[PDB]
Amino acid sequence: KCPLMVKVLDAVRGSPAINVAVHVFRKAADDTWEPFASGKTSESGELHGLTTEEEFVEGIYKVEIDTKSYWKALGISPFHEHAEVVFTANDSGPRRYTIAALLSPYSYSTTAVVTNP
Amino acid sequence: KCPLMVKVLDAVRGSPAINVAVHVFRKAADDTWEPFASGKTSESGELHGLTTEEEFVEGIYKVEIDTKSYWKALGISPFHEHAEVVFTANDSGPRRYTIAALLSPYSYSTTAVVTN
Amino acid sequence: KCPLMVKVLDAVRGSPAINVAVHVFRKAADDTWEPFASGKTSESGELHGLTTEEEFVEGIYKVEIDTKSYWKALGISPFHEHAEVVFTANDSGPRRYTIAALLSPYSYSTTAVVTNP
Amino acid sequence: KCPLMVKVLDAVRGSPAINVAVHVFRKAADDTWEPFASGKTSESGELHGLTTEEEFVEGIYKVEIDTKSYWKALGISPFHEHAEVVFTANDSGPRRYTIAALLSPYSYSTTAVVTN
Ligand SMILES: COc1cc(/C=C/C(=O)/C=C(O)/C=C/c2ccc(O)c(OC)c2)ccc1O
Ligand SMILES: COc1cc(/C=C/C(=O)O)ccc1O
Ligand SMILES: COc1cc(/C=C\C(=O)O)ccc1O
Ligand SMILES: COc1cc(/C=C\C(=O)O)ccc1O
Ligand code: NA
Ligand code: NA
Repeated sequence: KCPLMVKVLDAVRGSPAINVAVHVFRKAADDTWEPFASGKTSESGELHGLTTEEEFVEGIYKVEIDTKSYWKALGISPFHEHAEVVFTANDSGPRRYTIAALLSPYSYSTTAVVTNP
Repeated sequence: KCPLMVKVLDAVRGSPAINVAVHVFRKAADDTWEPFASGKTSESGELHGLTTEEEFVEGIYKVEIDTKSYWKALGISPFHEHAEVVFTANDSGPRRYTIAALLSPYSYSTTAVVTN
Repeated sequence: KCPLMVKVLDAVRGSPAINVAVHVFRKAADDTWEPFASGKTSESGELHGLTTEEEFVEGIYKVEIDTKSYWKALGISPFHEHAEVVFTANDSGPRRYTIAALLSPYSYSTTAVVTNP
Repeated sequence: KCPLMVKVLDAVRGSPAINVAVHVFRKAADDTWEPFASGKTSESGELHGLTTEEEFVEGIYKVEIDTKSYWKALGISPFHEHAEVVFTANDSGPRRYTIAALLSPYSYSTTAVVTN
């Protein structure tokens, strides 16, 4: 909940994007993506509880949002396979990260809100 | 064609937004919006030929894009009455402005590309 | 708080946009913009308490965010005079509206989240 | 130049994002990313000539834009390592794709324009 949150919105319906799968990976020493955490957005479009302050160490993380399944379920054939962000976390000490994504069938926009606990 | 261009994209269909009405206004000394230029986007989502260098002086301009009519034509319920973009232009003299807009039914994004 | 909320984020700093002025207008019978409510975003980038369920009737509303003052205070000369959205509210009965804006010096993006109470 | 174009804009400076590195990969049968094409954006923020119709077959493609290096060159601390854009292309045969990206230090937006 605390250190990594994901929020997903639907720009076609003006709503949270509900029950969207989110997969988080962390780059290992051998430069491969290791599975780190995953979950589904709630009825508010939010995903909390992915990790903890102890587990969320320095690293390069990928957050991969399964936008394709979301659109397909609504009868839309979308462009992207997913929406993903890749970022270095906690380089200058622990921070809280909110990754927000705004979804359309042929477009997405993502931002990060980073705060110091 | 040169000093002020508008380009509109459709984020739902992954295409230019074609036949979108665009009106441009300039702020008058009494803070009312005076009609300045208008047009409809082409098949490429672009609208050129709005003004000339001589006519486009420093001032506050409003570009109003009729997004509601566009979505209604597609049978999609939209949130906004329109998308407008208000900016100060040609202080520091003439400049070249492209106002781009990316449209979704319940969201839009606009950016300005100001080049040479 | 309930029926109309505004949230503003800074895409340059990855932060809420704090202490941003927001002015709300409602179109009168004579097609003029009448002042409806105003406020400032908090340290979380949020503005609650603008109106109430009784006051927020059907109408065409404008939300005008003073982005120019925000950027100027940070030493940036931005493009826009403001970021504004214009929308019809409560056409099909009362709804809750969240207007979110994401700000950059030469760009902004706005979305609406509309829910049924 | 024809089937796959990339265009990158800078939302902070209101300009094309120039000299941005772009790498394109195609997903291999073993789910690894195989190098496909690359280049740097021009003075107009555009990158043409990546592939040809014959080479650009249906598959899953990744366009990876090195946004971090771009912001570092400007002395601005960025959030993302890069901006990547993953999509399935030429099922239903060849198509024309423009991948556009709008960059800020802590945000980006991408849209696809798929025309005739
Ligand atoms: C219109 O522009 C966009 C808006 C959004 C919405 C993002 C969103 O809801 C963000 C959030 O809900 C996160 C907000 C936030 C604000 C201040 C804080 O100090 C904080 O950490 C404690 C968190 C997402 C994508 C967009 O393109
Ligand atoms: C990808 O996000 C965006 C793209 C554009 C398109 C600009 C152009 O085609 O020149 C405009 C606004 C956006 O938010
Ligand atoms: C939605 O706005 C329009 C779009 C088009 C182009 C293609 C189409 O028919 O969708 C033509 C006229 C329109 O008014
Ligand atoms: C930030 O990336 C670049 C931008 C430019 C163009 C103009 C400038 O100097 O800012 C040139 C080389 C770069 O690597
Ligand atoms: Na460090
Ligand atoms: Na009604």
